[PDB]
Amino acid sequence: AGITGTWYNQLGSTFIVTAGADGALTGTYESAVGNAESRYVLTGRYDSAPATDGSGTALGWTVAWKNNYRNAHSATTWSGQYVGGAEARINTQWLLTSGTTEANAWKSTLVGHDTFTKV
Amino acid sequence: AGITGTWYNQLGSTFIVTAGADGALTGTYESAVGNAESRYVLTGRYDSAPATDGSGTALGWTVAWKNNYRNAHSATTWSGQYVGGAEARINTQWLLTSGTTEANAWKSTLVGHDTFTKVKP
Amino acid sequence: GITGTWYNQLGSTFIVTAGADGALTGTYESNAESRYVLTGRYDSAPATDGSGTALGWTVAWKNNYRNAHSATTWSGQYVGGAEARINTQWLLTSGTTEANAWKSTLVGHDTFTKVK
Amino acid sequence: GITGTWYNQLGSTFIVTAGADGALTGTYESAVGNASRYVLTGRYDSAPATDGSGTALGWTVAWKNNYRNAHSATTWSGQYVGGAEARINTQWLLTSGTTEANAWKSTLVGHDTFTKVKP
Repeated sequence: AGITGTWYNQLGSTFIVTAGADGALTGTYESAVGNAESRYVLTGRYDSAPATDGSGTALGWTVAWKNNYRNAHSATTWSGQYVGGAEARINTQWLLTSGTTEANAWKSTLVGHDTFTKV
Repeated sequence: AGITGTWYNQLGSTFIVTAGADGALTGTYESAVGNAESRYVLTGRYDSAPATDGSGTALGWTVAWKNNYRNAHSATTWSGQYVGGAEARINTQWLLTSGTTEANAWKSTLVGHDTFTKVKP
Repeated sequence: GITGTWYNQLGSTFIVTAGADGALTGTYESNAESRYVLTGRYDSAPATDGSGTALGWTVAWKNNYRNAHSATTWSGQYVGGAEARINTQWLLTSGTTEANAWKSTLVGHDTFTKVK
Repeated sequence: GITGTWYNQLGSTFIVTAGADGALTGTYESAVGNASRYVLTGRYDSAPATDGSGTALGWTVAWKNNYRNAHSATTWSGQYVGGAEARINTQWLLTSGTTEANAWKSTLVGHDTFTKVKP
């Protein structure tokens, strides 16, 4: 599958993921420094039988920004595709929703994009 | 009362979820739309210690659209918050990315919004 | 069917003229201090098979009184009939430094109706 | 500033004029999709902050001209960042006209970055 291992985004974040035989993604999302206070559980899913026509492999995962040290009362989901090869990539778009009151719900969700590489 | 239970979105999809003590979301999703049949595995995360100021509970989950029956070569993530009340609700926005070639990647991702209630609309 | 006054789910008012050349022009009120210019485009020759009419518009949140240094775009479709609607999703980008650009853009949805 | 000819990462051409009143006007030529030139209109912050922040802006293209009509429209929302290599960084939504039953799949999302040099 080529997904299991450590990936790095464009802004100094790191995630270590295991892609299970059944389609499970499990691992940890952290900062470049990697101190315990920056590490969070991740969990998601991927297509364990992708097409063989040159298409990427669809996948997604979630991090809720609570660990044993802090809690931002928020969660990010990344949705994207893995592309293999010597320059392997995971290309994603993300949604970051914070817990808000109803009056503030209109501004609860940020959107962006992350590109992950193995180096 | 809480996240654990059976939920339905505005189109009649069925979201059966368990919120574990450790922050884990597990369960199954059955889609009323798209290249989908029967139940699919979901996993996700939620804030197990939300704020006490009246804010909702942040969460998210993923379905890869492969099961024993079909494989759409795609995955949806829902990102949102649970809001408790007399009519409990989970308000989400979602991204649905298909596996594509590089030339087609620009059109790989749909976006929308789903609202879930424990009462079927 | 697009020209006129529209109201979203949260008390904003959208006053628009749909011109023959595909232009959308008008004002968005989120009174004078709360009124902002809007411009956009719409499909002036939509299908007649039950499909909606695609459209989009932008408001930059500056007027003669205030400036939030931000802009919202709404992308969606007009649906005519007895309960006509404009169903949209939106992106709100603020001007930021590069270090804060990752959190520059909010996303959401607005539904507009011809009655409050 | 914003006025000029820009190119996205896929080779589309964005010819824009930023007027004194906050107006954006011009033409867009897409290197992608069911698309020659199309009219665009939008708005920008004509008095940005003076603290190093970018200039917020957005614009719309309806994909109808004298030669094709895709029954769809794209909005780009983003900010202009000046400097040695000026750049406009955007996220976009592309909505097609659909029936109600197909409305759930009416909107595509992505991100475009524009420079004054072709990719």
